[PDB]
Amino acid sequence: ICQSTSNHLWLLSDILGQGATANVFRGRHKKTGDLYAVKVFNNISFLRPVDVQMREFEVLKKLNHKNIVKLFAIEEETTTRHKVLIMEFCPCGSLYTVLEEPSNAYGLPESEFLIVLRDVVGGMNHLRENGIVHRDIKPGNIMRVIGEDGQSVYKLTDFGAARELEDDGTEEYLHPDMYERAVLRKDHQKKYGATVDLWSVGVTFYHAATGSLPFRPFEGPRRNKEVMYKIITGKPSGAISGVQKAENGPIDWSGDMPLSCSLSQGLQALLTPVLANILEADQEKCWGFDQFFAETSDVLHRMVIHVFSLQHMTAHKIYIHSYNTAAVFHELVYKQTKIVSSNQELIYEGRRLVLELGRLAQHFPKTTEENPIFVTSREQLNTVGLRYEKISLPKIHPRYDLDGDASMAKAVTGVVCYACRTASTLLLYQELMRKGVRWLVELVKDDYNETVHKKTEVVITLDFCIRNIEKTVKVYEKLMKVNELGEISDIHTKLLRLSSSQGTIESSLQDISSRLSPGGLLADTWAHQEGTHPRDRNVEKLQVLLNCITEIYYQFKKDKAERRLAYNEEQIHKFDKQKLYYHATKAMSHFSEECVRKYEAFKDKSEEWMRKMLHLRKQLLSLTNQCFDIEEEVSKYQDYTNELQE
Amino acid sequence: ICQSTSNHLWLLSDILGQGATANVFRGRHKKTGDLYAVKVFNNISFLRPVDVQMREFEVLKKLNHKNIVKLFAIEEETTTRHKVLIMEFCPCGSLYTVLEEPSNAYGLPESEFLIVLRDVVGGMNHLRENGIVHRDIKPGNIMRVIGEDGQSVYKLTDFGAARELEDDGTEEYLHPDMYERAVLRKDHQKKYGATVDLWSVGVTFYHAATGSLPFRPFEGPRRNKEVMYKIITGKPSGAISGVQKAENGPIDWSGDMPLSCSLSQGLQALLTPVLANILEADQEKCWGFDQFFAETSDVLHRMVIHVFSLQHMTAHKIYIHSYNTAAVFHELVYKQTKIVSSNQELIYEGRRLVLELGRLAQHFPKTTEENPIFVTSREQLNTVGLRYEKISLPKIHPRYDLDGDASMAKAVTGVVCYACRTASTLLLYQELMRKGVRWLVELVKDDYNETVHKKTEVVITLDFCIRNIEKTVKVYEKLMKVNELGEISDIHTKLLRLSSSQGTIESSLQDISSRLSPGGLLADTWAHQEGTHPRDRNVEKLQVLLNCITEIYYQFKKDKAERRLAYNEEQIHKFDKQKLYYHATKAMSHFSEECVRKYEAFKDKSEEWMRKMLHLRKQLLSLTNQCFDIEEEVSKYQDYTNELQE
Ligand SMILES: O=C(NCCCNc1nc(Nc2cccc(NC(=O)N3CCCC3)c2)ncc1I)c1cccs1
Ligand SMILES: O=C(NCCCNc1nc(Nc2cccc(NC(=O)N3CCCC3)c2)ncc1I)c1cccs1
Repeated sequence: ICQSTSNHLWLLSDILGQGATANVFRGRHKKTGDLYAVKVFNNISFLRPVDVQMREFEVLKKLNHKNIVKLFAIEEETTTRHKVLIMEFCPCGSLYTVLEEPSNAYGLPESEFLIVLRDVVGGMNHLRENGIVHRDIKPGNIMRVIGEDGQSVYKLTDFGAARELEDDGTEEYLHPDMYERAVLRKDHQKKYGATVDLWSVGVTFYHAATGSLPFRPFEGPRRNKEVMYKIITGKPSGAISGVQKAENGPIDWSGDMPLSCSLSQGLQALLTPVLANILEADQEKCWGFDQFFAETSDVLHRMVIHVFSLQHMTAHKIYIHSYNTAAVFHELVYKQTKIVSSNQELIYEGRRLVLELGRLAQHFPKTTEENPIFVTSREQLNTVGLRYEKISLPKIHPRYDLDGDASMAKAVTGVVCYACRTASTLLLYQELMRKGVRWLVELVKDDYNETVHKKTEVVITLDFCIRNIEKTVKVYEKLMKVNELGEISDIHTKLLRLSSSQGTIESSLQDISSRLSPGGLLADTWAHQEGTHPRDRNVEKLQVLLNCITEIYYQFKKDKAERRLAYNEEQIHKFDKQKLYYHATKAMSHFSEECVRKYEAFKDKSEEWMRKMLHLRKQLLSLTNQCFDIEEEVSKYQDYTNELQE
Repeated sequence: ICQSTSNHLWLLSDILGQGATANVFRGRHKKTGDLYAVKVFNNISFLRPVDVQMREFEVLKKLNHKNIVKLFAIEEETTTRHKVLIMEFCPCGSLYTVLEEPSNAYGLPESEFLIVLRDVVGGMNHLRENGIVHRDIKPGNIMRVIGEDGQSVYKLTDFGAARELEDDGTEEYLHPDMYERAVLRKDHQKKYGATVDLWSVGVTFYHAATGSLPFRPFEGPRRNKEVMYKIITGKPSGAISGVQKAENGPIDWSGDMPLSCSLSQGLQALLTPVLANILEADQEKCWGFDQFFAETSDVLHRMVIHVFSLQHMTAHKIYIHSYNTAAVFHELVYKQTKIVSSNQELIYEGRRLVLELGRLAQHFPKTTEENPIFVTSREQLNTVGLRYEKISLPKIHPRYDLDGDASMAKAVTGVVCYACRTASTLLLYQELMRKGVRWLVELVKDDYNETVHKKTEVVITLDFCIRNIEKTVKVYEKLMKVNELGEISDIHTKLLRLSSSQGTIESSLQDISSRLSPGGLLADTWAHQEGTHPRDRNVEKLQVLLNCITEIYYQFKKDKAERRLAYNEEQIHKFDKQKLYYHATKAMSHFSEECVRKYEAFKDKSEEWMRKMLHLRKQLLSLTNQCFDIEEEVSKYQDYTNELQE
């Protein structure tokens, strides 16, 4: 069973999109065999001239742009005559298809979210500048295409079909108040048009960022309308999300992102205010489109520099502009870590880092997330570590229900996947911790060696001075025998008084030099015993279990679609259900007993090591300052005044 | 290409109804081959439980009633699974299909309109009493079925599908003001629900009564919305229809029916007020449903008595209740004809008619429209005749356009058909006029004969009286010779004075008896020379021409559906177009020069005859009263006093 045109051909079985106004099928150009999406209008929309066809064709083909699905043609069906739209086929699906993946159950990965933001905002931009104001922007109509470079590109669709065929040929039979409802309708094209798009886009962005809707009531929005109404109409400015727990009561109120959202703190700091200003239900303080575009563009233009706070054990993505100086950079690092500029000490690839007070970000060293700018303070702070949400497995209902079981397996797969991500991140913090510690130790040893250089550099001076006055006085009171003998003796005595202090400094320096050996207390051997290693393979164990669970889930999706099963298929379904329970339970057990425990052990020992290290650092600095004071003092007696002679 | 269930089977080619939510096909029960209409839902409406199915099934099958299309089943499609509705097939089509006939271009025939009213109101009644309030009632969903007795029965459909799938899964993405539009929506279930139905029904009734919408703007309602809005929202109480002529400007205002509407004056008098109260746009004065039902039921329960005003030459349908007396009857006849009760003189089947002051309408004589109660006054009135609308042929545009030509032929066929109806009615008025005149003459002759009977009855009395006093006096003055001789002579003289008057009356009676012969002025020979006769066959000539025109019109409909033609087919189309011009022109020419002219001639001569007849009638009455006075006078001298004797 197939339909066709003069150029294209498609099967009815191969549906892609479904709407009570038109259908989307995947068909081919029969001259080339190329895949295209065809929009066959569900009849009705005819006995209408072909010049509206050509004008709308010209204005829709003018919409030839990235982030917008390309329109190829408007053709007639062979037998049924009704019009079809030849447009670009997006094989990967839409944004909704992506968000339905359990790996994205708690929001998209950060890079992908940046991609989504960029492409959607671009599409809106090109749409508004061409006269078209979108009304409904949702993940359902945000298509996805894999670019030549590998990374995805999102395209807006379903915008030209602004056909008003709803109402309730009832035009010449409706009460004047239905016309008044139509008046209440046409008051949206005033200013309630280019700003509602902002609302829907805000909701879409929250859904993509967190993996869940911003405003949730009982069990679902459509499943409980009357409360949803007040939830939406009630929220004040600054608010982001309002969630209703329990089976009734009020709500919970947040102007921040959910804990389960893994978007970096910086991007989140850039994303919260725009969402708050975009989800407002009045005039002025709802943000006009232009400023929203300037804002989003501002965010999307910034480059990212990865830094790692080694005192809090926390990773950071700083969103700096491509022209901003190092000052604002330090202010951002402070803003996320609460360590102020002059306290910030930086390390890159085993060596120190110093930023000129006006160095641009273009010329900054290139950092991945596994090779960042390690940062530390000079004072004593507390370790913070990863802040995730302790999500627990959903109760796997002992029953038999294909739909419910499919949904259940979806939820479980999502949770276990989140556990996998969290485990990986914990391992990352651990590894970066080890690397940064090794580097920091080997970087303190440098300051030690330099200090010793300075010290001996002054000790040869003391030596030559004392030796010199000894010589000169010896030859003086040998040649002239008598004399002043009691005058220079004080210079000698105070030089010795300096040499003693030098000895003390030598001793203490020896002490710290012993503590930076192996064996001693300030070695990095706790980092080899505590925590989890790559060779432990915990992440890939969780990955195996997650693979089993995922397979079972896909299977339950397939079973759900089949509506009901054969005898054996049913028994297999049950078996695999309990098997899924065991897999998930084992995975979570291994995540808690093996991945988190040792993580926190490593963490605590890292804090207790950080204290000692910082302490010894301060001691070293003190001794260095002492050496400098000695050098300052000895620089006097190099040239002194002798008595005037006749 | 066919779809099927376990019990039914249908073709996609065999469509009946089309809607962007579900489709109606004509299919069969494959066990019996019986025709049924199947409503295959246009997908979308699924992944929804089967208990809503069974409950809605139970509440929709509870709607088993006449004037409502029967619901037979709810079944699954074989392959596509989606639900279909097995319901009664109405082969004749809907009310819209009926109104699209050119014969009903200017409103339905009266009996059929009464049928429509009855059935629609009944359907609404059974619907409201069962919880369902219809929102959209239009000719499009008022199906038609031919009953066993031959006359049509109308059934309401499309009421259970109150599915709210319009809005613009955009629930969790809409701005709060769209929800506020939904609030502006759910304020219709308050009282704006059981009263909007009344509006739509009013519009439907006007459309069925007149053959055109009550509120028309430029070229069309949907073709000009912004004006239609003010046309509807502007009309005051009492108004019925507002039509906008020209290409702009204000409007025309009517609280009455169009001239082209052939609904009888009585039914119209019963129909205008209900429509006015049903097309109001506010609260109290919009009529609650109960009083509307009582009103419509009141109208539908009345019987019809056909009377024919012979002085105005106008037919009338009196809508009397089946229990009302003759008094209210006379008041209705007066109300339509402006002749008051005591002036009304009635004739049935060649004889007089007298109604007791409290005679019920059940026992009234049975009258068709070709055998009515002829009515007349005693005073002198003017003939009115048929009041139709002089509709002219639309300009047949010299061009080539299948759609426009089809529409044109439709209009032309409508006009010519109206001309046919009008011609037939004129012939009817003429024939009833002839019959009633013949009867009235032969009914005056009766009064003449009766008058003569009375007259001679008194003349034998005068004769015997005069003869008697002659005898008695003769024998008196023979036997006694002398005497009083001068006393009785005055009685004799006055008796003779009466006999003279008797002679005069005899003479005048002779005169009127000559005027009721053939030859004389008051014979019915003008009615044989003037006007048009059945043997003239003018109606069937118009019918032949109309047949040609109708054939051409159907052909143009078929050609329109084919979108474009072959060479020869095109040339034939043109030929037949001009042929249609000639047919229509000839028909209208024959209607004017032959049917209307002679009609008005007959009419005028009928007036001029009515004057003379009424005059002679008054003369006859006067002479009768004279005869009665004479009888009263002579009744004295039958017994008189003689002198007292010793
Ligand atoms: O525009 C619409 N729909 C947008 C998508 C349908 N059309 C297109 N589909 C594809 N490829 C594709 C591949 C795999 C899966 C899918 N389907 C989805 O991802 N879905 C289904 C709805 C929710 C998410 C699509 N390419 C281009 C287009 I254009 C409309 C639907 C109904 C009226 S308009
Ligand atoms: O209910 C609907 N439609 C009402 C009618 C369609 N359904 C039925 N049709 C028939 N027989 C029949 C025979 C000849 C012609 C027609 N068609 C018409 O007369 N039309 C087309 C629309 C305007 C007037 C129907 N019997 C029973 C039914 I149920 C709906 C349409 C779309 C969604 S619901």
